[PDB]
Order: sequence, then structure tokens, then C-alpha cells
Amino acid sequence: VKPNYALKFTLAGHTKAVSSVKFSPNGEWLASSSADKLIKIWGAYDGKFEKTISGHKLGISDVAWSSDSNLLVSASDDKTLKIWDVSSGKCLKTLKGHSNYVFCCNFNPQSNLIVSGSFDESVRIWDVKTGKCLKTLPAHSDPVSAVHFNRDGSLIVSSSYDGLCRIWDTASGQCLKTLIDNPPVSFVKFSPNGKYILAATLDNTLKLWDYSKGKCLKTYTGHKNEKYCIFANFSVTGGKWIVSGSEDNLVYIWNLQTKEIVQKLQGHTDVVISTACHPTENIIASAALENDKTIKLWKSDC
Ligand SMILES: CN1CCN(c2ccc([N+](=O)[O-])cc2NC(=O)c2ccccc2Cl)CC1
Repeated sequence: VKPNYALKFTLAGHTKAVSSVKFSPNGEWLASSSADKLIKIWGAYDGKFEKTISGHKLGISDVAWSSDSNLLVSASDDKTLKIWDVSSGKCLKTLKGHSNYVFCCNFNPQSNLIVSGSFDESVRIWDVKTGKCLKTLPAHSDPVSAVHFNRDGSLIVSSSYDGLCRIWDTASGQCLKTLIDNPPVSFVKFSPNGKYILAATLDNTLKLWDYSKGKCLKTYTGHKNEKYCIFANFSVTGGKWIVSGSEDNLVYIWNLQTKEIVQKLQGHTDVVISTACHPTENIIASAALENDKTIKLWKSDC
């Protein structure tokens, strides 16, 4: 079987490159961040604009939801993260401490912690309630491209231009594993069950790792990725897919097990830097850079 993703909605509004799209855990909303300094919220099913969230002084690289879908965290060129109340649009906390651009961010499942990665080569862990930086991890020797908590929050995975993926004990702050040619690692995330890590490198390659055995189980190629830190995803609502943007302006979909490309989605007119998979429906959101500036919503039967 192969999926049949068809374009349903194009969401215009951002005035610069869109950096990140994320579906809310409860499936109602899509949040988008942009170099235009703005966060925008959209209805996930009808693509209808909901609100604009403003406050950051410079462009925003990433946005992430709390488990209850009530809060957002953003990561900005202004060296801060901000925590937002989604319903009011209000900035609740500004997370200060990174010495350079913040590129990536995530809540833990418990949503009492935030993790962030910066151009400053560190990974920071923040208390959501107080805004205080609890730990600064000397994670990498180059900009940190991605940070993600595993399913139980006990682990953090980080990736960097230094060519390394690292797994950290959240509680102890110590490095549990280093996956080490080492081309820049531009993306990393845990699988839904926490057993695997999907990692992208800037040599046109995505890899699925069993990090406990430290072994590469699958490779996904055929797409273009040598410049931009492009977000990838596990698609699990229907067929079991791998989804990624690409520098040829397409969204690529692979069969996770066989590694064959099952679909390529055309429509965008610039690099697709971010994709998101809806938590319950077979819906993909994709976002493109400055020649495009739109988010597209795609729907499949499997
Ligand atoms: C969702 N992902 C999170 C991680 N991310 C990222 C990773 C690595 C580096 N870097 O080491 O250069 C830079 C960026 N950010 C930007 O490229 C960017 C920054 C501000 C505004 C717009 C954009 Cl697109 C891209 C989006």
C-alpha cells in the first residue's frame, strides 16, 4: 500500500520564510513560526486562521506545544525562548541564558520542563513554572540543530553541525550515548515508542537508529538535503511512513520498513523546511522558505 496525500488548503499570512509547523497534541490546531517574528495559529482541519502571537524581537526558528495543548514555547534569534498562553496569546515567561540564536525547542511529556538547543553549542533544560534554567549541557562543538524528549521524558536527544547525535539523561544531565565522517546532523527525534531515533544529515540522508544497540537499521534517501535543517517525522495514523521536506521543494514520503519512496508531494515553490503529521488523522502540514512563505495541508486515506 501507498498513501494518496492530496492538497486541501494553502495557508498564507507569514511575510517571511516559515520555519516550523506543529500540530497541537489535541489535534485542533497548527502553530507556525517564521523569520517574520510571528507565531500563527490555524485550525488543523479547515486551515482557518485563528490568531497571531507576537513578542519576539527577531525571527523565530521553532515552536512546540505542551501536552495539554494550552502552552507554546518558541525559540528565537533574539537569544530567548518564550512561553505563551495559547488561548490569550500572552507571553507568560521569557527564558534567558543562551548566548546566541536559539534554534530548537520542546516540552517534555510531563510539561514541567523545556529543552532548547542554540547556535551557542549548548543544550539547556528549563523549569516551565519558574522560567529558571536548571541545567546547561556542554552538548556539542557546533550549533545545535534539534532537541527532543523521549516518550517518558527520561531522555533527551540532541543533534549538531559537529556531526554528532547525543542522548542525555534528563535528570542527571550526563551523556548516555554518542552516535559518532560525521557530516552535520541537521535533525533528530525519538520514535513514538522511544526505541528508535530518526536523524537527518546534510548529505541527503535520513537514518533510523537503534540507539541502545547504537546501530543504523534503515536509511532513507532520494531527496535533497545539503543546506537547510529540515524537520522529519514518523507518520503513524495510517500506514507507517517517514515524512520529510526537501530542497527540491517537495515533501517526500517513504515506507519506514522497505525504505522505498511512496509519495512525493508537489506544490511548494521553495525549500520545504518543516513538516508535521497530525496526531489522529492522516494529515500532513508542510511549510516553505521565503520564495513561498506558505503552509500547506495535505490529506490522505491511509
Ligand atoms: C524547526 N527547525 C528548527 C531548527 N532550525 C534551525 C537549525 C539549525 C540552524 N542553524 O545551525 O543555522 C538554524 C535553524 N533555523 C533557521 O534556519 C531559521 C532561523 C530563524 C528563522 C527562520 C529559520 Cl528557517 C530550522 C527550523
